[PDB]
Amino acid sequence: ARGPKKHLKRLAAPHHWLLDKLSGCYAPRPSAGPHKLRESLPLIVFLRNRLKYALNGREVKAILMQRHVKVDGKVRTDTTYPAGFMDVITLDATNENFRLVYDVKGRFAVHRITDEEASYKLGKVKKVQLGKKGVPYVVTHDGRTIRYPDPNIKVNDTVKIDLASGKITDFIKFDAGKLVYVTGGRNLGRIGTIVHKERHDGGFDLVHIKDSLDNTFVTRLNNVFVIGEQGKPYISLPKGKGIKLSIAEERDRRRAQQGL
Amino acid sequence: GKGKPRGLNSARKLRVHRRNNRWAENNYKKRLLGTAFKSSPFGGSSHAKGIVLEKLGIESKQPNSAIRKCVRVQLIKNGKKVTAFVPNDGCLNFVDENDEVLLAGFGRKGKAKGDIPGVRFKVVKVSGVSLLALWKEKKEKPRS
Amino acid sequence: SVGFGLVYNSVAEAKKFEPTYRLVRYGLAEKVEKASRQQRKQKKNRDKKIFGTGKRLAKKVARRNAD
Amino acid sequence: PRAPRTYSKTYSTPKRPYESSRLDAELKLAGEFGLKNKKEIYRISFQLSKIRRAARDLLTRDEKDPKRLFEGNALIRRLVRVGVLSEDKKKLDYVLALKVEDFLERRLQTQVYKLGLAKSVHHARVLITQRHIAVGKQIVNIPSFMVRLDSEKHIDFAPTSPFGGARPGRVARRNAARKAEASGE
Amino acid sequence: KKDDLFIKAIQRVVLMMGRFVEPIDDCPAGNIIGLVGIDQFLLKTGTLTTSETAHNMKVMKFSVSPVVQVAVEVKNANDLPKLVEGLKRLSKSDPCVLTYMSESGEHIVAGTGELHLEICLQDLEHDHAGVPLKISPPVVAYRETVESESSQTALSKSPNKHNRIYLKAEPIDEEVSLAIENGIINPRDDFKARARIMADDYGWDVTDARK
Amino acid sequence: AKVHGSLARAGKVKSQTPKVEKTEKPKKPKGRAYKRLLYTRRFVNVTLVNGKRRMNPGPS
RNA sequence: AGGAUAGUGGCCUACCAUGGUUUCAACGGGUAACGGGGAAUAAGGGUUCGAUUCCGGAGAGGGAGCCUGAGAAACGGCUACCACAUCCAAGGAAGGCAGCAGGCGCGCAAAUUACCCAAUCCUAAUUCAGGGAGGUAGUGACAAUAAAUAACGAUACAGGGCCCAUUCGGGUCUUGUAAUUGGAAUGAGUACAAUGUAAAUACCUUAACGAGGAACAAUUGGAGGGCAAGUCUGGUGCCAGCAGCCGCGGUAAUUCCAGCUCCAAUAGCGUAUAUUAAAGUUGUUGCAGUUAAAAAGCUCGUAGUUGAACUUUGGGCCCGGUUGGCC
Ligand SMILES: CO[C@H]1[C@@H](O)[C@H](O)[C@H](OC[C@@]23C[C@@H]4[C@H](C)CC[C@H]4[C@@]4(C=O)C[C@@H]2C[C@@H](C(C)C)[C@@]34C(=O)O)O[C@@H]1C
Repeated sequence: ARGPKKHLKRLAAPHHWLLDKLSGCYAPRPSAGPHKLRESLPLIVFLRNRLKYALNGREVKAILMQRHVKVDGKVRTDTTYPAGFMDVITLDATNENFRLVYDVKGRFAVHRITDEEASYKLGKVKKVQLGKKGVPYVVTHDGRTIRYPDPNIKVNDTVKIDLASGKITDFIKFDAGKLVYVTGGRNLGRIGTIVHKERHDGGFDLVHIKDSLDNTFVTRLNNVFVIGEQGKPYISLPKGKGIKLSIAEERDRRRAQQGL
Repeated sequence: GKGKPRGLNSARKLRVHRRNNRWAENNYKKRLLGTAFKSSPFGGSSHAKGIVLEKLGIESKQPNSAIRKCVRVQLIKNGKKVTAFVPNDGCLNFVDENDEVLLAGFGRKGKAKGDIPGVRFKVVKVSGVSLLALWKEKKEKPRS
Repeated sequence: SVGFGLVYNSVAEAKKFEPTYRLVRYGLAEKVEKASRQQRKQKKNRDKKIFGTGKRLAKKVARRNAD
Repeated sequence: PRAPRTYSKTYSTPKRPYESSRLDAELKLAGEFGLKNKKEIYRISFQLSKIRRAARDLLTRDEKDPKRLFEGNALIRRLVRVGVLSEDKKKLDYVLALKVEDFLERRLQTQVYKLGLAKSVHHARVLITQRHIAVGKQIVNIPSFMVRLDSEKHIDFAPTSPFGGARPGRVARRNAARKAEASGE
Repeated sequence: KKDDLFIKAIQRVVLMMGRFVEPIDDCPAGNIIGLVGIDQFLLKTGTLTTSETAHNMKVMKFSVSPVVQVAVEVKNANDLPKLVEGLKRLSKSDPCVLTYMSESGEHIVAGTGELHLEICLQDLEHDHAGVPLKISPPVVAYRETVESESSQTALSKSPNKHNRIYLKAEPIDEEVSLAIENGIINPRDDFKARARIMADDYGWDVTDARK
Repeated sequence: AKVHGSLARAGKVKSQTPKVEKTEKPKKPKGRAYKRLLYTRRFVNVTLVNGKRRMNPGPS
């Protein structure tokens, strides 16, 4: 309709944000950026809903403009900056380091982290090519153009970024038996280990995964994301560690907490 | 048997056969031909205003014997010269010619009810005031 | 009665990061001289017509009102 | 515009509106619990239809149904917290045996008279609504509130009430005080 | 009583400055003002109050009575609604054009003179009902009467040629005719109560009053 | 049939009916209280029990 | 093959050939058609509706053209024609509420020319400005939730209590009671006050006031059947009227008009239109065709629908997921 939309009114936002129907008519539209707005969590919803650090939009806005929040080492005063998957947050006060990762329930876990390993990030090779003058380059899923990758790299591999300089520290090839994080479908947010792989040529490859408690499943290939090897993920995992337990034990997990 | 194709791929015949036999309805034929919208005093409405032009003493049908005190109301929205029944005792003294009255259906989607020949409407209001209220003398019909 | 609470460290900063309606609520600030939303809309509309200061036409119309 | 606010009616109506066998039967209940109308005894029966519909299409399922005990025990927990089903007999057959007097008894104004202070349900709920009943420390003012079996230790006169103390009421004020002018010349 | 007492609110207050208009929130007493949104129930004249004690202000004597009569009708049958609603619309404007029906059923509008009728009718061709109307002179209703006491007793044959009824027609006194219309003698008043009160009031026998 | 029915007869019975006045009677407990008295009049003071409770038993 | 486009392409142009779709419904017509998510109904199967809270499309009176721009064939941009209409000094000029309020109309049918950016978001050079987007309030019996209209004292005793139910002159410690009699209890409302709130009006709270007929007074429909409730009193006399259908009304009307009483749902209840169920009266589930409507006069027959049987069965062994009274 005559151009790109600027208003993303409520009931059209991604459901995993968990916006309140009565709290308003519209929803914060994630501006352009590293992450597509479907899988992105804007700063306003993060800092007002996932943390309650701010009363409302003006207080979130007041925080960003004093440059007190920075994401990935950059201040990003935008209230609706498209923060998405595996996005690190730094706070000068509170000595607080956040990171945006899915929990088992397909929504962004409020997973805190520590300064030492907060300093780095992880991305997944969306494509590998070579630009002008034949300089090879890969693109991480957050649109981090990484020039001069190691030739061992391939597509759909996962690379770790210093985040102080746009440099690859270490990379992981798409090898079987390597822990993968799912970011799409009913398996969204499920951390698990590759069982094997099936090509199914023509598009939309199929991948087989077995959860830590031996909960098998299968998903696409464009929704997977390697995190490392079984027992050594290259980041800390949220409470529940992507186990997708049944629907019964949360009765146990919830009653035991308060109701004993 | 049963005279209908039970074959697994006979869906096309079943739907075509059912779609032709649905025309034998009365309601479905009316809805699909839009006879309310096309040929009906009310353009698919429930109520319609109009002007009382004269009064009709409508002799009832057998076995009854009575004068039904209907009014020849022409509908403002399409000009149709229809006859409207006037319920309740009196209520033909309450209304006169060149009033404005609100008509309603007569309870039977056409097909005049009771012993009233050819009158498929009943007057509800008059001069913008309910004829029911007038009968109970709660309000007074303005001279306007 | 159940509500919400917020305590600021300093009065000087209290006027800074506080919503302005609580400022006049607690008497810290005065409700500024402002007309109703409709009237302050009208004045910008009539100000939208004149292309700049509009004083030149103001002195212009006086001389054409002379004779 | 506005995101729609969900709303759904909580009562059904009999298909046959005028049945001698039915009308008088629920009239006994409305005359056993003083229902202001029979929209109450529908709203319970419609809820009872909605509750027992799930059992109706889940007794079809086996006893190893995750969904069966997923909500069966929890609903009984509501029923035993409220009391409409006692702490024993924790099988959903009993729920299909439950009659609305359960809910009708577990109405407040039903329980309040059972613990007196009212001498009648005629007084029980006017005391409820004349600001003279406290379920806990709070004045719950609706007869069909479905007590969760916990304010039986908290139910009493409203502490703000004259009957709960600290007030004399309007009439006792208007006559005891007016005696002073009325004491003579 | 509870008659003609509309309880509404002034939709908007406008102060008349020539043809111009402008809303006003508050207009104090003793001022010329214009009000909107209340005429649709108002009958072209009335009194506004905010307490119940008040009776109504006196009706205006109209200075000139609505003397002239003209019977208006419609060129086409389908065009009856357009003016009959707007013909009341006219009576709302001028404080003397009375709008009523005749006895044969034609609308009558009463102007205050030969000049007034034409002005209050140009609108009914352009303003209140654009579809043209036809100007007709009023038809005045007549009554037939007899005072000769028909000699030949009237008599007729029922269409079956079997039954027979004899009749005679005599005049009725105007006072008797008047008191019928004025409501002295009514169908509502019972045969026994009606017969006696008039048996002496106007010279008749006992029997005819009972009959 | 005959079509010239007479308009001059309308409202006859309503017009000539013997006028009566609504009796002044005690105001009735209404609502839940009305249901109590209705429950009561159906199960406490059942005046006519002859065979079946006549809810409107004629005076005889 | 070229041109055009951001690119593909009969998208256009030239040349070439006769192709394309169709009884599996093309094409043409109708639509009281914007599509979908959905809504109502709903045993299941379904039916009807879906302008309308979200997504998508189209439009900005009707066509048409175009500038700027990343993004428009834009219309709170422009140009022209057509319709309408506005101001006028008559020469000209200026328009597009299917934005929010409101107004002349149409109709059975639908609210304020209110307040505010406080909140949700959006735009901007952008903390601040703006936003009839939105929100607040007003009107609102659309619809939905909960529940005021009222209790305590005994009124001839017209009830198993009792001295074994006796004399019902004894508290017959409980139920009914003649507009008779007194004591608590308040809300509905009014209102200081906080407050909610951008600001208030309300809720929730509360001073103080506020009930005897508690005149602070519940209605809407019915009482022949369907269908709950009269053969009760008065009037009417095939009239008036009632009656969704049957029917009532002719001087004793359980049906009309009333009054009393009684029903029903109850702050809601009727009526009208449309539709769903009922309707197994549209039928796949699931109708009927001798006579009730319906088997073509009969045969052939293409598309359709349907279409006989037969093709590695069985038997052993092994691994490894179970209930019970040998945990
Ligand atoms: C208040 O309005 C009143 C008075 O002005 C007055 O009674 C006026 O009298 C006019 C006539 C009145 C006659 C009686 C009402 C019955 C017959 C009527 C008339 C018809 O012939 C006689 C006079 C003159 C007529 C003419 C007008 C056709 C009347 C009429 O109103 O039609 O009528 C209007 C309606």
